Parts: sequence; C-alpha cells; structure tokens
Amino acid sequence: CKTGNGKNYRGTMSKTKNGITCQKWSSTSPHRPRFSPATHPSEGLEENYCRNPDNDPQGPWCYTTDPEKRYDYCDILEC
Ligand SMILES: NCCCCCC(=O)O
Repeated sequence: CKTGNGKNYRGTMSKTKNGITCQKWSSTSPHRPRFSPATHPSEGLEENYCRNPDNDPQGPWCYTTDPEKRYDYCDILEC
C-alpha cells in the first residue's frame, strides 16, 4: 500500500503485494520493463522498489525478475 506516496513504507524493500521478490530494474532480456523516465510524479525506483511513478494509486506497483511473476503491488503496510 501507499503508507506515503513518497514518505513512509516498509514492504517497499522488494516484494510484491503479498511478498513476491520484486526485481532490480534490470530489463526485459532476462525480465523487467524499461522504467526510469523523470516525467513521472516521483522515482523511488531504487534498484528493486515499488512506488507509483507511473499510475497506480490503488497500490505501489512493482514488477519482478520474471514473467509468471512479473508484477503486482508491494506488501507495504496498509495505510
Ligand atoms: N500502470 C502500470 C504500468 C507501468 C508498470 C510497469 C509495467 O507495466 O511495466
């Protein structure tokens, strides 16, 4: 969840909505989008994070090192 859309959180480590080990923002060759532009609200996409620099108020999104488990939000404490 967004216990602060750029202020406070915990599951932002690198785990999806439940706790699926997110990615490191590498790329689609192995597996990972091309996220990183500055025209985004923010950019807390630190190595392997979950935030909302795209458009997912419902919850901080985040992809992962693999397809079957490419994405979902982060297991960040509620808000
Ligand atoms: N609204 C989420 C789309 C951007 C999240 C990253 C991705 O989909 O590759």
